[PDB]
Amino acid sequence: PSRFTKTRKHRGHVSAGKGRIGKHRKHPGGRGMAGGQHHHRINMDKYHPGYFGKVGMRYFHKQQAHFWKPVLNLDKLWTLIPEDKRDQYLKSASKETAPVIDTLAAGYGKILGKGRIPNVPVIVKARFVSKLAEEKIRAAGGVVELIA
Amino acid sequence: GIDHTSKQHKRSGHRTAPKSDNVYLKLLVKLYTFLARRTDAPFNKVVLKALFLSKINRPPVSVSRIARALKQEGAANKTVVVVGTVTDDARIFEFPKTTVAALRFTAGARAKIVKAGGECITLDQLAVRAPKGQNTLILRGPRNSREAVRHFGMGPHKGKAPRILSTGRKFERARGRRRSKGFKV
Amino acid sequence: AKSKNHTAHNQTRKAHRNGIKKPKTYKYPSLKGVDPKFRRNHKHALHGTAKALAAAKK
Amino acid sequence: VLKKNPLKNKQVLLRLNPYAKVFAAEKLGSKKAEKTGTKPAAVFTETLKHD
Amino acid sequence: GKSHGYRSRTRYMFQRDFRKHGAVHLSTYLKVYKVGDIVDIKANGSIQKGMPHKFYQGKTGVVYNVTKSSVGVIINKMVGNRYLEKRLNLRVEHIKHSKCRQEFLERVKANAAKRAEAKAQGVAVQLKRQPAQPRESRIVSTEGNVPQTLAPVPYETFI
Amino acid sequence: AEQVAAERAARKAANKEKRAIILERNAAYQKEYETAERNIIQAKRDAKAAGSYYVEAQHKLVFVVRIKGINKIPPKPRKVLQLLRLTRINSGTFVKVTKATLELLKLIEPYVAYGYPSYSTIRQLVYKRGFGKINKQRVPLSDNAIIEANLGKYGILSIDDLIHEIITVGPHFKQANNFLWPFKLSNPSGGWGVPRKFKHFIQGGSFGNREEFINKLVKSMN
Amino acid sequence: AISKNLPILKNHFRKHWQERVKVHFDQAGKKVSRRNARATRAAKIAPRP
RNA sequence: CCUGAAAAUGGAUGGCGCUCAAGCGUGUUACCUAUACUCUACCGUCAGGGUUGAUAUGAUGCCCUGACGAGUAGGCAGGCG
RNA sequence: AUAUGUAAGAAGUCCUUGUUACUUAAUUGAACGUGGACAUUUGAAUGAAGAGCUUUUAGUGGGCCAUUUUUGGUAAGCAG
RNA sequence: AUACUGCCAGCUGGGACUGAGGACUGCGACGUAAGUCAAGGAUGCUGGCAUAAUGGUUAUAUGCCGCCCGUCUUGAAACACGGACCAAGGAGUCUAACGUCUAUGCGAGUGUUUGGGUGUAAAACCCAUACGCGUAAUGAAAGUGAACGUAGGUUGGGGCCUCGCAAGAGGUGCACAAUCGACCGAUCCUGAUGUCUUCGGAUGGAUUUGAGUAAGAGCAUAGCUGUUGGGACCCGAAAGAU
Repeated sequence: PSRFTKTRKHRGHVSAGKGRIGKHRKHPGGRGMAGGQHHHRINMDKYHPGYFGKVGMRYFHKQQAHFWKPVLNLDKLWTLIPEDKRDQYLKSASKETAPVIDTLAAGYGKILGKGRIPNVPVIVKARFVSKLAEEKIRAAGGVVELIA
Repeated sequence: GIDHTSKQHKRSGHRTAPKSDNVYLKLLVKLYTFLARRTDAPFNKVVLKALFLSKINRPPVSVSRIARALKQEGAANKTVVVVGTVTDDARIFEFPKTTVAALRFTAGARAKIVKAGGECITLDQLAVRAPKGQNTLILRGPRNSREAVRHFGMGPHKGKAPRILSTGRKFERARGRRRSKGFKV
Repeated sequence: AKSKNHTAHNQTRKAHRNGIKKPKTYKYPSLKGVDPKFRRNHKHALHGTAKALAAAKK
Repeated sequence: VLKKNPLKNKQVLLRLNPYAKVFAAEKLGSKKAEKTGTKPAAVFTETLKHD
Repeated sequence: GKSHGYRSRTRYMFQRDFRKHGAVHLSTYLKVYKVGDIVDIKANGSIQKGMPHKFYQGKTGVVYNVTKSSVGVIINKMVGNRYLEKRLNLRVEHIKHSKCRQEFLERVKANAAKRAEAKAQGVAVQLKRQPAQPRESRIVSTEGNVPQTLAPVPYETFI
Repeated sequence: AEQVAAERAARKAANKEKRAIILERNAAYQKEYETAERNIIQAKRDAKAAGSYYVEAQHKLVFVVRIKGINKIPPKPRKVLQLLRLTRINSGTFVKVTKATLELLKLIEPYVAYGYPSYSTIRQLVYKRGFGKINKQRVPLSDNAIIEANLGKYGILSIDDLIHEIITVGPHFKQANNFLWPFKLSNPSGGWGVPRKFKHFIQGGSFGNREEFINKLVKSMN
Repeated sequence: AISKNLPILKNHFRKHWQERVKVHFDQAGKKVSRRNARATRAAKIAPRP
């Protein structure tokens, strides 16, 4: 769609929309992030505070596989059950027949308690769990057991 | 010569005749232009405007939001009207027997409503069923919850989510964000 | 090559183009900058009055 | 479609003013007044002519 | 070169008064200020703590905070093409109650009384204020008031 | 149901009743104007007979026309002219004389010619150059129906009712005057009577307060 | 230069990147060649998996 | 009004010319003419509306309208090749 | 003198009250309220060819000239 | 009596410009009757020609106007610069990564096209365990990690519900804005039962703080505009290297 551009509409107008006084020059302010402390400092301080300097401590050879730990909340905890058996599990809200959720094969590393699961007991297999999530599972009547 | 108090030839500033080329959306707009002209129900005018609205001004309405709206006292049996898309929400476990009229239903939300026992309705069926918007409840999704809007109005001492591609340490966490490096914002 | 130093010419016209309308006033102004001992009190008193109103008309 | 001026077009005049007919009939544009000679004070004329 | 200090060009502004120098009388301290009170700002040059800026000298604001020895004032300051809200912590020596609000409250009470009398009788109390109207007809007599004729005076040097 | 002539005859009956009301009201207005003029005359004569001076009531209404163009106007007179609705040259408006109105006119005196209009000139202005502001639109009066439709809450049911409300400045003078669109006058047909307009009327110019000569000027421009 | 509220982008294009541009026009032809090679090796080892 | 009052190509109350002026001060009045004002036609823009009718009309289709229109740098939109 | 801050109401005006860890010698105050009395004039004028803005981006960032107030300079079609 | 002012919904003329609209509709006027009319826009009568007569184009003449364009500039006809002429060519492009907006598809998900199958041999068309982004934040980091409540209270809120013959009352109030809170992380504190007696950190807080929670909104594709790196709108150095 070169035909919908303003280059097509600027045909016949001298400056091509770039001005007669301050023309289109090559690099009137510098190239890239030039002068971010000198004449682009106002833009840096307004729109990107914290840009200059270093804060934290380094980590040589940091592998993100170590820190892989996707978080699953309790409101999404029941979506790990297939939709077919989900209704049966919700209706037959009994211990000693509780569904097993293995969040590790689901793809999650930690469980957080964002709240309001039903009162159906459930066996939750999680690598890590938060205090509130464990308390809410206990209140629902299920259990969270630690896996690896 | 006239000393003009206002700008001349100033357009409306509001959308009419939506940007969409959807023939069926144009048909709905035709039906509701007729209704809003010849009915004097404010519901028809509101629905016509919402039909003109654009995508970011028509955020999805979750079935959980619909359930919360039906939890209003005296609003259990009202027809829930969404000018937009109704999306599923798995954070809820039960859904009432309502009738929801909307432009679009996701498969999950459609199945959720039908299984709950109510009905999913298209806005023209709603127009046939309640030409003056009788016993309706219009819901609108969260508009200022977009990721784009959280960078709007960014400045010093505003707390408005810088426009950044990489997030973490040594990415805008330094001079200008803490008193240990100069000043704080 | 000396140049013009300063002028406020055209500045009021520029301001009044879409300018000097009054700031938007609100019921319930922010309590930021108000005495924090008073603010502690107000937290406790508002809690108490909400509880009393809920008890009176649940 | 076309604005017709009153103060002419007696038709539009009478359309806008039913009283125009009676005004013309009784000739209220030239209406005489009863004459009664209240004589002014001499002090007023003395002040008027005073140097 | 150029100087723009905090008390720049305030030589006469904070000058105390003629024969009103020294210790301030105690009514200014005995006056109490509540949140929402409308207050005029006039800095006391004698007291240098909590002194307002020369911009806020002569400005009228609304109290938003009350502290041990001072008060918080909300002032709308014109910055460019808008007003910004400014919060000042001024001492009661520089603060003073504004009388325009007091006059308006008295008028509010007067309208309440007039409306009560209207509910009593119904005599078209006409609450709203009106501007100075053009004078009605009047008759001026000349008893002991015969017009005295004046004339332009001839020029004289007088020096 | 046919309603082909029954509704028409009923509408004609209602129109006849409305015309009767208008006729009676206009006769009352004519009597009121004549009584006021005659009573002012007789008060003057009575005071002269009694050895006093009858001071005429200060005029309660002015008509103002913008005389200057729309170029090189200072901001305060510009704003005042905008508020008086004189946004064009030869544009006129009725103003109700109060202290606020008087101090308004004093600011824009070098740009306007104003004065005290008469019943005659006001009636001619309304009949000829009479347009109402209906839904932000300038529609010629040309009929009592639209004046009634837009000013019937205030009892103004005819063009002469509006004229009377403007002349004998009434409780709803503000509403009636604002309903009246600003009068777009022509240039005076016999000229301005002065070589240069933009001196005061006292100085041999045009602008300012021609107390009663505004009638001659405006009848020339209208 | 630097301008209005925008993310800080790091476009590593300051070398002679235009010499080292590999646009994969041969995707379809190479898929065909891979299938042909698989078929030819199957014919070569005809009984083998 | 005159003296005071001298600068260089020839020379400018704009020129011709004007002397109870066609000069100066003043005072009515008539008259002349801007793309201004008033009123009409038409163009476009903006806006506020009407319009579901058995065929002969792809409903910003048809229609009622009121106001408005200078423009560099610049923006946007409808189009022409 | 000119210019300039604020106010001219419904987020408002008046009552055994209700809350509090603040405050008071003290249910005295302070703040925020529930319950009550205010209509055809809801508390000056004029206007309001709609009001509140949200995002985003162009060009511009040499200016110059009036009547006025004014600085330097003898002054300048000077400089400010 | 005349002046001179003012008014007449007072009378009598002489000229000019315009005639928009086009199937009944309205408001009025005429002895108050069927009808007429100057009343929501010109009709009636008559003549000449039917042609270059009107008109278009074109050249000239006449009256009045009219400086040479482009450019930089406060200011250009300029005694500022480029331009003798004509033809053809000739200058905001494409890409990587993005911001706002808009359209579309699906939507707590989304993206088939690295590959594989197939094919009417670069097209179709079909196929995910993965991966990217999103669905969790916060802290430098160890780490911890989002309901005291109808996902809260207050003000305002479109729409809907209940309404008497035209007021306006009540109820419910999504979006969104203002405010007071609650929850998660960080900081500073007080630290319970217990105890690898130095650990774990319950409980209660604090004019502190976060790009958070508080019934998800995103992902992908395309388009204008804007950004950065690239020859980077086109032409242009004095130089520097091998």
